[PDB]
Amino acid sequence: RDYEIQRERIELGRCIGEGQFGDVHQGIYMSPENPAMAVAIKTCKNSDSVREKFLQEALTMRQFDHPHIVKLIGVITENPVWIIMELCTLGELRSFLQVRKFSLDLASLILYAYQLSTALAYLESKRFVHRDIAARNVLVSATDCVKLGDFGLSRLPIKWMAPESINFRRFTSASDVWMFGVCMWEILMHGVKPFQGVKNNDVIGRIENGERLPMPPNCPPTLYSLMTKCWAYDPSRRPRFTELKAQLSTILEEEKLQ
Ligand SMILES: CCC(=O)NCCNc1c(NCc2ccc(Nc3ncc(Cl)c(Nc4ccccc4C(=O)NC)n3)cc2)c(=O)c1=O
Repeated sequence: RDYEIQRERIELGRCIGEGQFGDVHQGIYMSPENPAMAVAIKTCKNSDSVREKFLQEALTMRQFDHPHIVKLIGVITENPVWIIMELCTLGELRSFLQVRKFSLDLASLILYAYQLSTALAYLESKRFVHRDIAARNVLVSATDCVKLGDFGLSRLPIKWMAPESINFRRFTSASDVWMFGVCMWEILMHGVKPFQGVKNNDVIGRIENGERLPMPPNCPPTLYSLMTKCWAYDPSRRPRFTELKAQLSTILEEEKLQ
């Protein structure tokens, strides 16, 4: 139906980040049914050239409907242009993992990997290639719930990219699977970035030498083995996301009954 929201139904609040287009705020949305709802508000500092690209990102999220992908709520298309998104109260995943490193049990880390794999198996089933899977693009809705962030605000990430993406600019769901392996490593490392202190240009040579990100401390070997399957050099030998989801379900259940 209609995605336009009357500005008077939005109470703007504090800033919580930025983007290619401007600051992101949190706020409150009063609709006739379910008021009042907590939301994120994307703002655009500048034009009509930028207005074009800004609102196309909202269009992009319109096609998706998954419990572990942030929802588009609506848009305000008169200046100042706003995009209204579902709020993930607890913010960016990397910061959350760093702050709560010694307060999070392993079962929660595995839960986050599983939840993200369900979102990515959904995108794979829609034949949608993401190209920017990384912990920096995950949001924390609750201590038991993470979500892929807005795809526009997700937008080279060499240290996450599959070799065929680095070498030949090939992007498929199988190259997404490689990136997801790196994302899983980031989670089990409590938000450390991959290949710290390594130059981007040196990454592909290490991959082609057979080198891989090592097993994170306290990571179950079955889960690290799953990561290494995402990093098969030949993309046809990587699991599909629906297989990763099935394997993550059993790893999760063995760690803690759901
Ligand atoms: C409470 C009032 C206040 O002043 N708080 C200051 C903030 N202090 C702290 C935290 N919260 C930051 C924070 C909080 C909530 C979000 N929820 C959110 N929800 C939906 C989208 Cl769509 C979104 N989008 C994005 C927004 C920004 C950046 C990227 C995306 C994105 O989508 N990336 C893929 N971000 C994102 C970031 C901490 O944690 C912490 O400390």
